[PDB]
Amino acid sequence: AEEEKRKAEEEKRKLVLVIVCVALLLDNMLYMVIVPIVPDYIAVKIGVLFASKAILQLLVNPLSGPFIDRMSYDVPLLIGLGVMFASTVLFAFAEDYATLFAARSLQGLGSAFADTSGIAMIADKYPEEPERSRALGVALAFISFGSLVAPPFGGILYEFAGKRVPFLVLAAVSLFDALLLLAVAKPPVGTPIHRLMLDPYIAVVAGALTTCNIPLAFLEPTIATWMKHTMAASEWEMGMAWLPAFVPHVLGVYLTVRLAARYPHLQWLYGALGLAVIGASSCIVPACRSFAPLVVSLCGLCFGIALVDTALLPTLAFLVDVRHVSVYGSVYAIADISYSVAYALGPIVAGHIVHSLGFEQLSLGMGLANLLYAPVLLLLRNVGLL
Ligand SMILES: CC(=O)OCC[N+](C)(C)C
Repeated sequence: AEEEKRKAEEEKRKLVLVIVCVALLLDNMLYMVIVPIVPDYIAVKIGVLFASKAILQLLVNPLSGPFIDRMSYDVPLLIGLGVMFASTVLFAFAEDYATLFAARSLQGLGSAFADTSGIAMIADKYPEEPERSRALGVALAFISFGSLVAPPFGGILYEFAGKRVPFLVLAAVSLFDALLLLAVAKPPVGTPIHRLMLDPYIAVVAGALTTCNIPLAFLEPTIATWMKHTMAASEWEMGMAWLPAFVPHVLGVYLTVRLAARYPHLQWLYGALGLAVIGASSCIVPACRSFAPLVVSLCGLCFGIALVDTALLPTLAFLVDVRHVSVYGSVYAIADISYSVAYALGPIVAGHIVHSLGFEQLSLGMGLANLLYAPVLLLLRNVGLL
C-alpha cells in the first residue's frame, strides 16, 4: 500500500546519490589527470591556464547562483555534465595551446554548473541531520577518491597508450552516467546572494573553506620541484606521492560523520581541530628530509581537510535551513567561490613566491595562516541553540 511507494522513493534516493557521486568522481579525475599532460605539449602561462580555469569558475558562480535558485536541480546538473562532456571531447583532440585553453575554461564552466548543483542535490533530498551528514560524507569521499587516487592510475594508462583513446572512453563513461540520470530522474522563490556576504556566519564558513583549501592550491604545483631539489625523488614515489593520502581522508570523514551523529554540538569544535591539523601538517613540511615523513604529513593534511569539509558543509546547509529560504543554489555557490579563490591564487603566485622567498617560509606562512584563522571558529557556540 504505502510501503511500496516508500521503498520506491528510497531506491530513487539512493540511485541519484550513486549517480551524482560517480559524476563527481569522474569530474575530479578529469581535473587531476590533465595537469601532467599540458606541459608535455607546449610546442607563467601554464599558471595562466590553470588560474584561468579557476577564475572562470570564480566569475560564473555569482552569475550562476540565481540559476540554481530560480530553477530546479536536474536541469543545471544535465547542463554541467553536458559541458563537461564537451570539454573532455575537446581535450581528446586538443592540439594547439588555444585548444587546451578553451577546453580548460569550458571545464571550469562545467565545474560551475555541475559540482555546486550536485552537492546541492545531495543536500536537498536529505532534510535531516544524520542522513544529510552521511550523504555529504559519501559525496566528499568519492570526491577525495577522484582527486587523490585518480591521477596515478590515469597516468599509468597514459604512459603506454597516448591520450586520444582513454579521454574519449572516459567522456563516453560520463555521457553514460548523464544518460542514466536522464533515464531515472525523468524531468518556491529563494534568497538572493548579494545579501549573503553581509550574512556573517556564511562568511565565516566561506573563509574556513578558503583557508582549508589553500594548502592543496599552494602545494600541488610546488612540491614536485622540491622533490628534485632536496628529496631522493624516485619516479614511482614522485608520481604516486598523493596515493597514500586517501585512507586518512576516509578515516577522517568516518570520524566526522560519527561525531556529528552522536554529538550535535561538536561540528565546529572538531572543525577547528581540522584547521589545527591542517596548520600542523603545513608546519611539519620543512622538517621532513626523507620520503615517508613527508607522506605522513600529507596524510595529516588530507585528514584535516576531510574533517573541515565534512564538519562545515552540513553546518552550511543547516544555516540555510535555519535563517533563510530552503534552497541550495547560491550558498554552495559561495562554497565553490571559496574553492576557486584559493585555486586561482595558487598556480601563478606559488612558483613566484618559492622562487623569490623560499619554500620553508611559504610553508610556515601557510601554517600560520591556518592556525591564525583557527581562532575565528570561536564564534560558533551559538548555532545549535537555534
Ligand atoms: C579539486 C577540487 O575540486 O577541490 C576539492 C577537492 N578536495 C575537497 C579534496 C580538495
